[PDB]
Amino acid sequence: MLSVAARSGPFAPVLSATSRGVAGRPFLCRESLSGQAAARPLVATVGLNVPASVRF
Amino acid sequence: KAVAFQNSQTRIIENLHDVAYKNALANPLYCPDYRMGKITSEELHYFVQNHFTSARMALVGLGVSHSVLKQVAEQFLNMRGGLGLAGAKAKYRGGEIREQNGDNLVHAAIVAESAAIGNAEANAFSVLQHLLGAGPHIKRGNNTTSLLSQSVAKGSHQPFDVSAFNASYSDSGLFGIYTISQAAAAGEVINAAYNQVKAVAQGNLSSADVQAAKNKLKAGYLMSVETSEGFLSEIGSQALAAGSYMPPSTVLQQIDSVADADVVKAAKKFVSGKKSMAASGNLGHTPFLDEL
Amino acid sequence: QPQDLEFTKLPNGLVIASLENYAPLSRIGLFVKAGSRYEDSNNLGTSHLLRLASSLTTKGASSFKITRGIEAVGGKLSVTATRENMAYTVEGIRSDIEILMEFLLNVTTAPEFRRWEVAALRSQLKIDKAVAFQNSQTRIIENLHDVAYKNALANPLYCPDYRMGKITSEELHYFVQNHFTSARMALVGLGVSHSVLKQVAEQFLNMRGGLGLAGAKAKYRGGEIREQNGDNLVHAAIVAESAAIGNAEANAFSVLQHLLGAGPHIKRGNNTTSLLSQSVAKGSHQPFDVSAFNASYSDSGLFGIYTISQAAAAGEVINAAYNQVKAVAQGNLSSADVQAAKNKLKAGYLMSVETSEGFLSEIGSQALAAGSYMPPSTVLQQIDSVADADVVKAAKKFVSGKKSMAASGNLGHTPFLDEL
Amino acid sequence: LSRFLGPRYRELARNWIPTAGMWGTVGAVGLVWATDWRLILDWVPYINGKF
Amino acid sequence: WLDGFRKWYYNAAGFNKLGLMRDDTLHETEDVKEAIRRLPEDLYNDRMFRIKRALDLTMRHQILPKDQWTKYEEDKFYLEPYLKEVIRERKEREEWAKK
Amino acid sequence: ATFAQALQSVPETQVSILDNGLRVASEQSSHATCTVGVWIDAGSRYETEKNNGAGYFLEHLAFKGTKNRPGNALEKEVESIGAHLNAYSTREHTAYLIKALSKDLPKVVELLADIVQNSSLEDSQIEKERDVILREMQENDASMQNVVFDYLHATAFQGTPLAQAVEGPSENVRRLSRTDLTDYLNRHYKAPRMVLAAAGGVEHQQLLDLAQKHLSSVSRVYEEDAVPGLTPCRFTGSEIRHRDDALPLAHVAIAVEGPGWANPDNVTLQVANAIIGHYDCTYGGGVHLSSPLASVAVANKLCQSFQTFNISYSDTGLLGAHFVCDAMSIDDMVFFLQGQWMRLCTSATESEVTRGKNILRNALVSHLDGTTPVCEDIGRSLLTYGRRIPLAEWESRIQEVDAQMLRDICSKYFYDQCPAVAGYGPIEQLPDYNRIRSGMFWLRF
Repeated sequence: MLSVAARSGPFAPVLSATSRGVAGRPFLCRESLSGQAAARPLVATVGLNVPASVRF
Repeated sequence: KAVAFQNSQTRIIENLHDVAYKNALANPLYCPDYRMGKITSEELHYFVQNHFTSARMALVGLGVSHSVLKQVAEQFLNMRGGLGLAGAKAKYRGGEIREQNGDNLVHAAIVAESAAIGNAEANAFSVLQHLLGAGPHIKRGNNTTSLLSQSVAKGSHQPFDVSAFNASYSDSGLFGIYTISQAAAAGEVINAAYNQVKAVAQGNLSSADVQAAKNKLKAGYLMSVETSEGFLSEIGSQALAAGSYMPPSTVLQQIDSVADADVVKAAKKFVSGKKSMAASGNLGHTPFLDEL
Repeated sequence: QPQDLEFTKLPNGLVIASLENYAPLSRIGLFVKAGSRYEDSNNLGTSHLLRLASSLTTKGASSFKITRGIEAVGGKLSVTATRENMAYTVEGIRSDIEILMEFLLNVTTAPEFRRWEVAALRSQLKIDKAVAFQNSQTRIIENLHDVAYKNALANPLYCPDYRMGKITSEELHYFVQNHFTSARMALVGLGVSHSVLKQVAEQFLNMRGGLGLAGAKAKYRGGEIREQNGDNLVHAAIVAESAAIGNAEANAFSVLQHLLGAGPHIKRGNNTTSLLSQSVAKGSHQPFDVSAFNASYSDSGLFGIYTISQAAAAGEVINAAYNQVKAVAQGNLSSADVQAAKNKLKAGYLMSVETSEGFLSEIGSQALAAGSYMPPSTVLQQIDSVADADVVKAAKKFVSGKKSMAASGNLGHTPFLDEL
Repeated sequence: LSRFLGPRYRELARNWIPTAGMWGTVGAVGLVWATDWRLILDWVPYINGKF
Repeated sequence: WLDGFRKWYYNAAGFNKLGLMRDDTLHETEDVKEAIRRLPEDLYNDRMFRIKRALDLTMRHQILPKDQWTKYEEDKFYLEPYLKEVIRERKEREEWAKK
Repeated sequence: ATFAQALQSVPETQVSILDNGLRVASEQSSHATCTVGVWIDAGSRYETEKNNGAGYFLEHLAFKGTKNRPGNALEKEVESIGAHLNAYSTREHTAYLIKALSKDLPKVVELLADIVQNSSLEDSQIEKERDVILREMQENDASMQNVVFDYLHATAFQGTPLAQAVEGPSENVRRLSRTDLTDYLNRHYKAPRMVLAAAGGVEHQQLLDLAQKHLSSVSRVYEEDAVPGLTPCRFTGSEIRHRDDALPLAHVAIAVEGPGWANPDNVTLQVANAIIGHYDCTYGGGVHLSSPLASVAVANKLCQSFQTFNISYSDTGLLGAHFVCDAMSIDDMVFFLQGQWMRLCTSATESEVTRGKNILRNALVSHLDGTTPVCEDIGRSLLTYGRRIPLAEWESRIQEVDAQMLRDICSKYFYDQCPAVAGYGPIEQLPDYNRIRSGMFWLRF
């Protein structure tokens, strides 16, 4: 009853993790945070000779 | 992917679109972690041979005349005629993916289903998006008379970044609230922002602020217009959505025709719709759909 | 004769049980109520690094002396961790059980937790997470608990990748100070005499005699996760709320689990009395595995259906299994099949009893949670006392409660929770 | 030295006594065969006569 | 008198003039390099800064002025609770190898 | 009490022979479970190139069809009693196991009597189980240590009956009909090559009355007086190396022929094998682990896992080490494994052999703790050793083993011998077989 293997039979190795120990920019400002949200959805740009830009 | 995911916000938007749709819009825009090493040339040729069609696509040009564009369209473009699969209507799902990242700033977003591009409610939802505020207008400013950054800063002394979020597609749009905050007071900024939208859903709004929202949306559309890359994107988006060009003066007329009760109806549809939430950070005080 | 287990309580606060079997194997196990639900969101993965820190240095012995002493005696020192409980367990020869007892009580009582040892151990944390996520069951069991619970039991059994590199020895020391204490500790012993174990427990367990930092109450969350894996075998499980262990609804829920097929009773068989397997195999022909699993913790429990299918027929598998539990909830049941479920639960509890590490885990969890040892015949009387109407009521409670679903695989035909 | 003196190293040295002593006789017999010592090769009866 | 003789020995050793305390001038054996792995990060960082500044000063063949010399009373024995632990762990390892 | 008095107080196994010669053994203890199983001496040995998958097919097939209780009535009866079954098939043993409550004992032994004698073999079940066996054998290529052990048994005993797998090849599965399977059942499932193991919860007079009622008169006399005969199989020291360089982890096993079951030195070759020990990368012992091959492997990051095995058959055994390693340290693992093997073989110490004797005593009592593996030991010991050796006699065989004794019989079974080498994965940095042989025998001694 009150156990781990008595509740579920084959599920005791997957709800009981045994372990044999031996062998057997952070935006810190409110005024600087203005612009990090999502106005417009996910737009991905991958160029040939221009870098990646995300339009939000 | 590992360079583009250094932005924290695109992971939240990708998890948001993974949550808030059942199929045929819930596929991630960037590739998943397991398909790198699994995408084949037969798969790319099947995707191109089905979904790159001359009856499907458009070709727009800026600075180039019509004659050589029509000659190139007759020459190398008018071959494909089979439209392929047309999608599967993008049914709404709703739920939560709430991962943890270890950053001090939680990034959460609460979003409901809104109308599509070409409907009579997407303009009202965009007026509501610029009414709640979505742009850093005065840079390193308070973003004062936006309603979300008003009603969060009435209660919270924490650093935050709250905005609206409109993601309009051709099947069903997505309107929501974006909060970036410190993790000790995520419930205050999220509940204050959602109580601001619950306040504007009861009609507690001023028509001068609706006029400022309309002028902000007209300014944002002309920001999309004024660069030729943006003009090329706007002409291509109007060409694929409609097939005939709509002038920006008529866009200003359609934005100006948004009534004051239509954005109250849009906030009522946002409140009464099924919610969806994407959040990441330390999640000790981040509230849930039961608490919202 | 094997005398009955004494299950006594120290005035310090610890629950100590010991019997002499005159056994070849002397096993001593200390059971702490310091699992993943007891660690918090700020210190996450602390239970995993504390589980891997069983071979580290301690106040009384170095880690080289610990490993060479356990290997020179010949015993084994292994810890089994659930989300609720952790269980340090040292088995060995009956002559040197004093040396095993002082090493285990040094490790469980006063670890040093020096920073270079845990800085070496975080690579072992990554290797243990990769080995435990090679198995596909444990990954969606962890994300199933993440979606099924709100704050307490939703903390994962394994350390996530955001905390790997940030587990500090001060947070390890704060968690082992606030959650390894005497009033939640149960120390059980097979083959060890009770007076000897009383002397060893009183000579090394006067330290940390409080009740401990209280774990948060787990609340149900709901919703789905559904995520893509990259194999044809899709694992999808739908659970809902069941009662805590020690309740008559949970005694009904375990016999409803053994009615609906807790596992393969027959090696390479078809499991032809499990109603889930019959009502899925009447509509599906592809290879599959449909089971039901129960997991009852101290506050709240989960009961649900775990289906492993191919990616094409998984919607028919999950909907046929859910319609079978709908048939159990309306009451299409046979009393001989309920009696066969009762005999399956009694026999499976005897399989849990019949191994000495399983018997040590059984009375460690009983003396840890309940604090009293029921006889196994009294457990058989409770399972025989559970009747058919409690199975009907628990099936109605599972089909009417809010559900949570964890899925993994090619997800093109996996049904949603609203579609069920 | 101090870590090399012990009971286990004395037992390992006792285990390595006969093969290292036999390697020492290998080196001694090979040195005798290489240098052709007149005192030692005049005692072996196969090389007893004049060589 | 013994503290005065130890301070005169500290002045005659020369590394108080050069900018090092007692535990920077150790021979990097396997025990000392194990203690090098076992320091905390700030003590490791200003120890390797003091070794780099000492290498700069003996490249320039000059020393600091007397106001910023490391005094004998300003010396801290930071490596000694790590080096004594490493030495006693190596001692119990060689006693287990002798056993 | 003490260890010798406690293992004396471990109860004995009464072994008794029926009227047809079948052997019955039981170990009555306090628990209420009951683990009755039939062990048959059939396996991959006593099979030719024809009917090669017959033992694995009959192990798969003895639950699906029955003469008296047809269809899935075995499964319906065994889940009416709520029991659990098991069927493991090895090179020299196949078995059928039921763990149950002790009040279901005539149902358990009646179900075993209908399994091992009155099994029906329907051809629709033959075709369905042939498809399931082909799908499982396709799934068994992921079981890489089983692939390497099967490659080692193929390359160690070439030209003998021990070369073949227990499952049989895919060109031999597809031609297995019903009459070859019932010829295998009439030949190799004979009654005095069968034991009835019970473990605890039973009474031996009850088991002998039930074996008189049910498992008596199975089959004793052969068809044309054609007895099967065990042969001494040739050990050929060889090298097989399946090179798969896109595969991530290399599994390489090296094994020498050991003495086997009936020779009395399995305890001293096992105490050398347990001094060498085992490692997996989830073990949290670290550098301070006692086995020096595992200590060197985690010190310089050689391999993910290594397992040292003493697999024994009648007069012929494979004893060796199988390691899961990377592509860049197989030469290091082979050199340090042969260095640890012949450092053990030249300079064995009393502390090392008392560590090994203690770990063997704990490993044998931890193996014979549970009811199902102690029935595995009862069946394997009754088929191989003749009698069943109690653990007091195992302790008396362990306590006579010293480092000098280990050194010379290691010089018998280790020194300058040609091993069998198997490998699946990136086997480029395995040394060639002359470098394996030059790394065996030592430059000093």
